[PDB]
Amino acid sequence: ALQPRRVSFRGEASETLQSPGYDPSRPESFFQQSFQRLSRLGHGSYGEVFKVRSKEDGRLYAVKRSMSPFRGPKDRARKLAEVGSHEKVGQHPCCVRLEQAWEEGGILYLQTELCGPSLQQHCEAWGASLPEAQVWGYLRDTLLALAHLHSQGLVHLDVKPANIFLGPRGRCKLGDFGLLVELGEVQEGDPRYMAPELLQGSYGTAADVFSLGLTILEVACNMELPHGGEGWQQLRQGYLPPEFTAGLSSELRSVLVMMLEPDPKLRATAEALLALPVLRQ
Ligand SMILES: COc1ccnc2c(-c3ccc(F)c4n[nH]cc34)c(N)c(=O)[nH]c12
Repeated sequence: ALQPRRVSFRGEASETLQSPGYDPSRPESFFQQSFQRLSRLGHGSYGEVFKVRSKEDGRLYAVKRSMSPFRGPKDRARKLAEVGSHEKVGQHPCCVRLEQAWEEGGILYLQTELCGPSLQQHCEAWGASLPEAQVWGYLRDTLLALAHLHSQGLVHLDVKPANIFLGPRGRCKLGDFGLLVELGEVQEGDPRYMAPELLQGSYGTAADVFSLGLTILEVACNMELPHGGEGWQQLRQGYLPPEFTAGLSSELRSVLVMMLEPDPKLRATAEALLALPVLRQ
């Protein structure tokens, strides 16, 4: 019968192909044999994400698998690129850790640490504007991740609440590196969080800082970001939406204006922001 194949990457927790509980004679997949499923964390075009307990160590992980088998070599390399992107990011407390990746029957599996609810789910639960206290914590933690990615010439290109996951004691970790590219390949991002210079084909680390600014503006004001049209242009002229920017502290607005600077040459970097007095330790 079919058998899994480890998708090799520097920094994996186990260079062994399988766990002792896996019997290659059974018709069940390595996923079904080496993991007790628990619940579905999310689904979509990207596949499905399950909360699992390993039938090997009983530890809690999150496993993502692709929906359909590989369409071809380009489709396979596109899906496998997310594993390589995790390998380039490496280990950082503010980045979702990749444990191991493999493929079986054309399906790609990625086993990561189990994180908390996404920043999107957390806002849906509270159903209102997140208090500014929590907003600074998530902003600092995400800037820490971006500063780590950008220091290696990596640009995430998909910073949004659905890709930020809550950690213990109010922390969070940047995630979903399926669109990350290394400067020196690029896929369609979300237009709601798209930096304005990406339409001009200017890809750089500054694009992530803009996406995080809209991410903060979305969670702190409980507003829906437009996909296009006039509302999309207004969030990219340098100023803030006066309607929703009310109730925000002047300290937060000034940081937002810096991140939302239209010209990427003049836009602050992740390290520049983390050195501001409002983002102390
Ligand atoms: C609603 O919650 C989630 C939705 C989607 N995905 C996850 C998820 C995860 C799984 C597999 C990966 F390769 C990941 N990369 N970045 C994050 C990844 C987790 N770890 C996690 O806790 N919740 C997730």
